[PDB]
Amino acid sequence: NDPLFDFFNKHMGKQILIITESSQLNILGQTFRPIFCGKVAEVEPGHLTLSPVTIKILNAPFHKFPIPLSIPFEKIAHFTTDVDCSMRIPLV
Amino acid sequence: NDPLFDFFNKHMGKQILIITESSQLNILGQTFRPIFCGKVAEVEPGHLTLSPVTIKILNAPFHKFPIPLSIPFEKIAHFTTDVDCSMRIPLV
Amino acid sequence: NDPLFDFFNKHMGKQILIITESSQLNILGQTFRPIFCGKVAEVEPGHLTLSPVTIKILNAPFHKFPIPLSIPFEKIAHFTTDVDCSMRIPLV
Amino acid sequence: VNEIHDSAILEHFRNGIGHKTLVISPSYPYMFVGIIKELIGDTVMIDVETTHFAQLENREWYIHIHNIEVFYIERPGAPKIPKLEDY
Amino acid sequence: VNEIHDSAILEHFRNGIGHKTLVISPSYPYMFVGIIKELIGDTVMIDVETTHFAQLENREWYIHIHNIEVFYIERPGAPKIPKLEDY
Amino acid sequence: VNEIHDSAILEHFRNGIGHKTLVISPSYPYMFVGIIKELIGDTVMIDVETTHFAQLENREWYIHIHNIEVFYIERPGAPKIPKLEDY
Amino acid sequence: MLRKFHVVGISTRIVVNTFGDHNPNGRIYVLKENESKLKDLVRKNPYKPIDLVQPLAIRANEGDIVEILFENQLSFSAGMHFQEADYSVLSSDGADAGYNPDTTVEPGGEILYRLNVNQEGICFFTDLGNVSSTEQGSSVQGLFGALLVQKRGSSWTDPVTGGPINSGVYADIHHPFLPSFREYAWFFNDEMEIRDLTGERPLNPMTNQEAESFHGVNLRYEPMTNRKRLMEAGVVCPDCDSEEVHHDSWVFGDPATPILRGYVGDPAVIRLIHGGVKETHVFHYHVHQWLGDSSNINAEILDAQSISPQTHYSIQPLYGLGSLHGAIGDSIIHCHLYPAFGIGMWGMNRVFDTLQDGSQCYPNGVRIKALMPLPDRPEPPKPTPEKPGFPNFIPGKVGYKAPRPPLGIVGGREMTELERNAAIENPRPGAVFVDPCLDQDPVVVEFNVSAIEMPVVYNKQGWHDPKARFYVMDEDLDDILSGKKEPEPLVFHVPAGTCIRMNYTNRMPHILDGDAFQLVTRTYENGFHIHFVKFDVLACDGGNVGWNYDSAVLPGQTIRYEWYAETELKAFFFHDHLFANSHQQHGVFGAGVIQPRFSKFLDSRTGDEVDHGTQISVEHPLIPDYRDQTLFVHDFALLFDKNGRPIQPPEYPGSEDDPGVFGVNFKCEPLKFRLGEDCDPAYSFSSYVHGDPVTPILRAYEGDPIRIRLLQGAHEESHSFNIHGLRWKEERPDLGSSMKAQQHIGISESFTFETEIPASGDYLWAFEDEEDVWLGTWGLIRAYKGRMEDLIVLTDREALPEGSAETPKPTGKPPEKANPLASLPPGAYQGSPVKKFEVVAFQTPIQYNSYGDHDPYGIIFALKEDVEDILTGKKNPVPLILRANVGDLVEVTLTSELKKELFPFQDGIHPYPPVKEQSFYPPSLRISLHTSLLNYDVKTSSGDTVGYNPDQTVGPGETITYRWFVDGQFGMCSMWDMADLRNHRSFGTFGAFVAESRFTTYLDPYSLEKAITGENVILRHPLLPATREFVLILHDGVRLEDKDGKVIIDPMDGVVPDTEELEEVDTYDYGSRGFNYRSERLINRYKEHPVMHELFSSEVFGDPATPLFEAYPGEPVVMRITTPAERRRAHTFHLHGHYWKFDSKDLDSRIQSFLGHMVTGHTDDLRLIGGAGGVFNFPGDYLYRSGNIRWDIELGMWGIFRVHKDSKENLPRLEEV
Repeated sequence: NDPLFDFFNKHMGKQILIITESSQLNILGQTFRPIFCGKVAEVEPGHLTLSPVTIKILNAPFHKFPIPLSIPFEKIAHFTTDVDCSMRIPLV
Repeated sequence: NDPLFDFFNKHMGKQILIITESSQLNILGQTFRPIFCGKVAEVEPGHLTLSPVTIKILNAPFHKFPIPLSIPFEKIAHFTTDVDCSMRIPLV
Repeated sequence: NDPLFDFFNKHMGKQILIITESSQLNILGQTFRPIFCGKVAEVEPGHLTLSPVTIKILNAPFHKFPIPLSIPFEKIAHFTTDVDCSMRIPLV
Repeated sequence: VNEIHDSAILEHFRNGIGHKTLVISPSYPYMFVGIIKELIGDTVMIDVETTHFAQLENREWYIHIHNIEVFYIERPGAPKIPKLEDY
Repeated sequence: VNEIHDSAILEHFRNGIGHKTLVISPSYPYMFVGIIKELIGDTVMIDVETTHFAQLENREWYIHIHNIEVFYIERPGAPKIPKLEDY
Repeated sequence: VNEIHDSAILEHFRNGIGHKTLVISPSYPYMFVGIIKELIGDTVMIDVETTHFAQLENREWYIHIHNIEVFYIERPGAPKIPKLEDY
Repeated sequence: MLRKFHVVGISTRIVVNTFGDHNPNGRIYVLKENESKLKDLVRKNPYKPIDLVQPLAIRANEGDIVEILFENQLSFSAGMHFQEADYSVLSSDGADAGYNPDTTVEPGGEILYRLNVNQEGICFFTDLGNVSSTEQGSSVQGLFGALLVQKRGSSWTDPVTGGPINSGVYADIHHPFLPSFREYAWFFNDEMEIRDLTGERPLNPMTNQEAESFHGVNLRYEPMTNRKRLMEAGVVCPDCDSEEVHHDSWVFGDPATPILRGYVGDPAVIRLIHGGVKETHVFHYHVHQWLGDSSNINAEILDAQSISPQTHYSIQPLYGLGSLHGAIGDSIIHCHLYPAFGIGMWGMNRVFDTLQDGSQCYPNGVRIKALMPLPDRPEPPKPTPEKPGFPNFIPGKVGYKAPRPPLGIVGGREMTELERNAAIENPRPGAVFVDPCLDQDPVVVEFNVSAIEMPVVYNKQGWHDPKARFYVMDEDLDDILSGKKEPEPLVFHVPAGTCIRMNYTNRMPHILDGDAFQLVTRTYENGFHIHFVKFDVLACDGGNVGWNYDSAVLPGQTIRYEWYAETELKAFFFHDHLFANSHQQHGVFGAGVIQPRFSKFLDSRTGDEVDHGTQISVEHPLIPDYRDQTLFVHDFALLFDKNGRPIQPPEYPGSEDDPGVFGVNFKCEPLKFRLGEDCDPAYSFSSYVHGDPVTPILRAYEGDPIRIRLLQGAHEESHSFNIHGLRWKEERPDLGSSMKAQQHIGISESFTFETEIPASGDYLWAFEDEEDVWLGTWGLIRAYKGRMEDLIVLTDREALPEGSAETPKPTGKPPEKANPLASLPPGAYQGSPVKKFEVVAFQTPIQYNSYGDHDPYGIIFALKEDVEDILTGKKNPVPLILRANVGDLVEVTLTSELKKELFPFQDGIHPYPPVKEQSFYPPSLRISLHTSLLNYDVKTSSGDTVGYNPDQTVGPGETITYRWFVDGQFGMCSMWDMADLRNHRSFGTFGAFVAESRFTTYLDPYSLEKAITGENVILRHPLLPATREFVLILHDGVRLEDKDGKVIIDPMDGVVPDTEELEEVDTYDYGSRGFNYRSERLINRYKEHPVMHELFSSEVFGDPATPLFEAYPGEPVVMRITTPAERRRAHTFHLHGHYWKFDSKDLDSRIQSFLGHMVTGHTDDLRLIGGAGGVFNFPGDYLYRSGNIRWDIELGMWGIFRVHKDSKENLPRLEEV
C-alpha cells in the first residue's frame, strides 16, 4: 500500500508542522497564511487529524483552536518533525 | 454516465450563480472577482453556455456582457439555483 | 510519440519566451512575476534546460542568472518562438 | 494514487450523511456550516444554516471536492461545534 | 471521467478549426483574440490578431488547455464578436 | 501521458541521489538548498543547508512533487551552486 | 555576525556654500577615527565647505546583532533613541520616562546599547534629552542620523576606488543571487540658524527685509540671491535678467548641492529621510516613475510624494536609469514648493554614456573624477576624439546662455559634424538622440495651442481679475476672444499607445504690469514642461538645466515636441517651468487624461464627438461606460472688488506672505452672502434660499458609474478632500485594500476615484478645512429620476421610465421635514437585528488637568441617562463612542437643549483664534448629526439640508430618528455636526463610531460586565482570540483659560525654556491641542522644578492627565485613531518599540511604525505585531506622541503605555475568560 500511511502511523503522537498550498484564507474578516501545528491524533487512508491544534497568526502566534481539524493528503506542501511550536519561529 | 450532464439538463432554462476558482481576472486594466449570474441555454459533455450573462463588478453590480460565455466543468467551485440575478447581494 | 518532445527537439538552439502559471514568486524578500527568456540547451521527456537564462525584473529587465534552469512540461502556460528578448518590451 | 485518495475521501463523506460539519475554502464565500444531505459524483450537497452573510442563508449549495482545504465532521462522544448563535 | 472531459474539450476545439475565438486567462498577458490554426497534444496554436499590448501583436502563440478560464467560438448564425479595431 | 511525465520526473530525481540541488516553490518558506537523501512515494527527502531564515537550518524537510516550480541538479563538468556565506 | 561601533558627539562650525554662509553652533555625530582629521580640516578652512561634514550613515545586514558604544562631549546630558528595532527599554530607551531607570549620559560618560534587527529597511535615530524648539535645541541644530539594513549576505564597496568603507552617503551593493545596484541617501532639514560673512541675518535685496530661514538638503543649499548679486556686478552675462539662467551651468558652474552619477541602465535605489521639525515637503523627480509600495506589485504608478517630519520611504525607479527608452543628459531633482524652490532646495542627477577613467575635463577645465563600472554588465565604449561623448560635443561657450537645440525651431540653426556623429542615423524634429516611440508605426495625433490674456469674472458680486492668463486651442480662439464662450482650464483626452505631436506658439506681451502684490516682471520668454511620459530630455524638457540646451520660445515663434504613451496612465500634469513664481498664480496650467484603449468620447448634451473638455461621457464596447469629471484647486487668487480696491494685500509689495483667497476653476462662493431672511446658518447650503451655486455641478442618472480626477495647481498650502454619502476603494488594481472616504492632497499630485450612485438625491463634496469652507470651495452632485431632454443615455444602460418632475425654484423659506421611518436604506433586508440609542446635547465647563486649565464654553454629546451625573459635577466629561456589529440596523433618537444667553460671542466675531475676513454671523440653536462610510438614504438620513432635499435638523422641543445600516467590516468611522461650523466644531461636538465583526461581545475590563461606552473594553469571540481595544481622538484649535480666569495664548506662552523673543507666526497656527479633552503642558512642570531631562519622569511629578492603558505581555492589542480637527497643519503619530502593517487586510504591504499627513477626517486601525511587549515580550513603559518637535510635543500631546510584570488584584488576566 501507500508507504506514507505507514510513515504517519509510525510517527503517531509527535508534534509536527504542516503547510498547505493555498495562498491565504479568510475567516470573518481575518486573513492569514495556512500554517498549522499540533499533535497527530488519528490517521486515515486519505487524511489525518490534529488535536489540539495551534494556528500561527501574525498578531496571535499562539492562538488555540477549540476543535480538531482534518487535512487531505493531496493538500500538503511541506512538513517537518521534532518542532515544539511553543518556541519562537519567524512568521514573516 | 456523467450525473452533472443529466442534472444540468433537468435544470435547463433557469437562473444560476456560479463562482470559479481563480483569485482575480484582468480585462484592459479592469480587475474583478470571478462571479457570474445568468441563464443556462446550452449543455455539452464538457461545458455549458450562458446567455444573457451578468458580471458582478464592485463599481458596477449590473454590468452585462454583449456575447455569450462558456465555462468548463472542471473549473467550477460553488453554485446554487433559483436565485434572481436582479436582486442585490453583498459584495464587500 | 509525444509531439511536444519532437517539437522541442526541432526548435533546438533557438530563442524562446516562457511564462509559467504561478501568481508570483519570492526570493529573499524580492518579488516578481515568472517570465523567462533564453536559449534552449537540452531536452528530456519531462523537462528542458535553458542556458543562459534571463529573468524579467522590474528594476533590471536584463539580469542574467548564474546557473541554468529546468522547467517541467506540466508547468507551462504560454510561450512563443523566434523573438529576441534583447528588445525592449512593456512590462506593466 | 489520486484515485485511491479521492475514493477514501468520498467514502468518508458518504459515511457521514445526516451529520453537522464545517468547511473552509479559499474561494468566496470562504465558509459553510450546515447539515450534509447527499452527494452527486464528486460534488456534495449541503443544506447551509450559517455562513458569511445573512442574505446567503437557508438554501442549498454544491461544493466540488477538489477545493476542500480543511473540514471536521461531528461524531458521537466527540467535542461539539460551538453553539454559534446570532446575538 | 476527467480524461473524458478533456477529450470532449479537445474535440470541441478541434471542430472549430479555422474560426475566430476569444480566450481569457488569469496569467499574463491575460487575453488573446485570433484565429485557430492547428492543435498539438493538449496545446492549441493561435494566430493572435489583437491582445493587451500592441508590441506583442502579429505573431504566433501557444496555450496549455488546463489554464483556460472562459472562451467563446464564433459559429455561423450566431452573434458576432464586436469589430475591435484601433482608431 | 501525465503518469508518464510523473514517472520521468521521479526517475530523474532518483538518479540524482547524493547531489546538491536547489528548489524554488511559490509557498513559504519559498526556497531550499541541500542534499537529496531518500524518496518516498511522490515526496522527496532533502537535508537543508541554506534557506530564507537561519533559524530553520540543520534539519530535514519533505516536499511534494506537484509544488516544484524550478529546480537544478549539479553534475561533474557543470557550474557549482554559489555558496551563500554569512560573513 | 556581531558588529561594533564607536560614536562621538561634537560641536563645530558648519559651512553650507562657497559664499561663506555658516552656522557657529552646529552639533553632529561622527566616528572616532575621523575626529582629528575633521577638526584639523575645519581649522585649516574657516569659510570653505568640507565633504566630511555630513549626516552619519551606517550599514548592517539583516538578522545581525549590533552593539554601539556612545561617548559624549557636549554641554548637556544626551542620548540616542532608535526606531523599528527590538530592544529592552530598561537599558536602551534613551530617556527617563515612567518608572524606568535613567538611560541618558552626562558629559564625559559612556554607555552601551544592544539591538536586534529582524526587518529590512531604514532605522532612524535621534536624541530626546533636549526638546526645546528654540536655538538651544538639539535636533534642530542637525543632530540626527540613520542606519540602513540590506538583504542577507550582501557586501558594499566604494564608488570611486572600490576599497572598503565604513560610513558615507554614496555606495554600491553586491549580492551573489541578486543584481548589483547603486545606493543614495537624501536628507531633508529646515529651520536652522544662519549667518553671513558679517555675522548678520540674510536680507532680501529686492525688499531689504529679512529672508526666510534655512531650507536645505544634506546641510547644503543654493540661494538665488547670491547669484543675482553676482549678476548685478556686471561680470556675468548682462542681458540675463532674473531667473532664466538660474540653473544654467554654462554661466556659474556646478553648485554645492548633491550630484548623483551613474551609467545607462544601472539599477538604482534612493533612500528618503525627513529630519525637519515644522513643514511638509513634496518630492519630485523628472523623467522617472516608481511603484507606490515596493512590497506589492499591484500598487499605482507615481512620480511625486508628500512627506512629514520624522518619516521615511524607499524609491526604486522603473527599468533603471534612463527609463524605458534609455535617455541621457541631466535630470533635476527638487521640491515643488515655489518659495522653497526659490530658496534653493534642489539637486541634480547626471547620466553618462562613456567610460570615465579620470583623465577627462569639463569645458571650464575642471577634471572629472573616475567611476568604477558594475561587474555584471557590459562596459561602455571608450571615448574617442570623434565621439567624445556627453557633454563634450555640445557647441556651447563659457559665460553665455546655452544655445538652441537643432531642428526644433522653424528656420533654426544647422547641425555640426559632432552632432551628426553623435545623433541617430535618421534624425527628425523632436527626436534627435533618442527615439521614444520605439521606431514603430502607431497612431499619430496633432494639436495646436497658444496662450492669451483676458480678464475673468469669479462670482455674482463682481470679484474679478483683469490680468489672467491660460491656454486655449487654436481653433476656438476667435469664439473665446469674442466673449461667446466661457473660459476654463485646458483638458484633452487620448487613448493609450499613441505617438503625440504638438506645435506650440506664444502670443504674450513681454512686460507684466506691477501692482500692490507683485513688482514689475519682464517675462520675455516661456517654456513647456510635462510629466509622466517618455520623451527626449535634451530637446523636449522646456527648461534650461545644467549643460543642456535652452528650449524656450520668443513671442511669435513656433516649436514642436514629441511624446509617447505606452500603457494606461492616470491624469498627468503640465505647466511652465521658467517663470512659475512670476505668473503661475494667474492660472497657467493644465492636465491631460489617458483613457483605456479603443475608447470613444461624446459630449454630455448632444452626443457629438469631441476631444477636449472637463465633463464628458466615455463609451467602450466591452468594459462598462461611465461619466468623467475633473476638478482643479488653486490659491493665491489676486482679486479686486467692483470698485478696484485690493483685497487682503500683504504688508509690503513683493512679500511671499499669502493674501489668502482660494478658488476652484476660477469660481468661488463665499458663505457670508447666503444668510437669508432668518439669518440662520443652518440653511446655508439649501437651494430653496439662495439657489444653486456657480461651482461645477455633475449630472448623472441613477446607477451610472462615475470617475473623478483630482489635481492641485495651487502654490504652497495643503488641503483635504471629503465627500458625503459615497465611498471608494484605495488601490484599484489590488482588491484587498481598505475602503476610504477622504484623501489628503499636496501640490502637483494626482488621484482617481471610482464609485456608483446608489439612489436619487443630492450629494455634497467640499474641502473640509475651516477657512476653505468659509471661503466657498464646495459643489454638488445631482442624480435625476426621470428622463430629461438635455441628458443623453448610455448605450449599455437601460432607459429610465419618464415622469413629470416639476423643478423647484428658490422661495427664501426653509423646506419641509422628512419622515425617515417610511423607507429602508439600500442593501438592508427585512428581519435584521435592531439597536437603539438616546442622544442629548448641552453645555458645561470642562476640566483639562490638575493645574487649573479649563474651558467654560464646552458643548458635548452625551447619552440621555448620563445627563444628571455630569450636571452635578461629580464626573469629568468624555467624548462619545458607539459600537455595533455587522448586519445590524441602528436607530438613533436625537434631542437638543441649547440656550442663547450662554454663548460668548453673540455677534459671531471671534478675536481668538482668528480667521481672515471676519463678518457678521450669529450662532444658531438647531443641530444635526453626520457620519461616513455607512449605507443610508441621502434624502432622509444625511444629516444636512443640501440642495432640494428636505430638512434634517431639529430645534428645541423636537425629535427626529435616523436609520443606518452596516454592510461591511470597515473599522472606525468619524462623526461630527455640520449645523454651524463657525460656532460648534471648535468647542468639542464630535464623536466616533466603530464597526466590529459578527457575533462579538463587549465587556468592562474591571467588573467584567456588559459595556456600551468607553475607550478601553474587551472583545470576546467564539472562533477568534480575545483582544483588547483602545480608542483615541485628536483635536486642536481650543480656547483655554488659567486658574485665575485670564485668557491664555498658545504657543507663545508655552515656549520652553522661558525666553521673551520669538518671531511672528501664521494665522492658522494659533490655538491649543490635546487628546480626549486632556492636555499636559510642560511649562508647569518646568516652572515647578527646572530640570530638562527629567520632565517625563512620573516619579517626580506623577502620572499625566492623558488616557492611560495597561496590558499583560503577549495579549493581542488593536488601536484605532480619528482626527475631526479644524486647523490645516498636518501631524504624525509614533509609538515606541512597536510596528504594524500599513494595510491590515493586504498581507503583502510594507511594515512601518508611523502615520503620515494626518488632517481632518483621517481614520485608521492598527494591529500590533506579536502582541504587547513586541516579539520578545519585554515589560516596561512606552511612550506615544507626535513627531513635530515644534509646537506639538511641548503643548502636551503624549501619553504612557504601561505593561505590568506582576499580577494585580485590580486587573484580571485574559486567562480567566
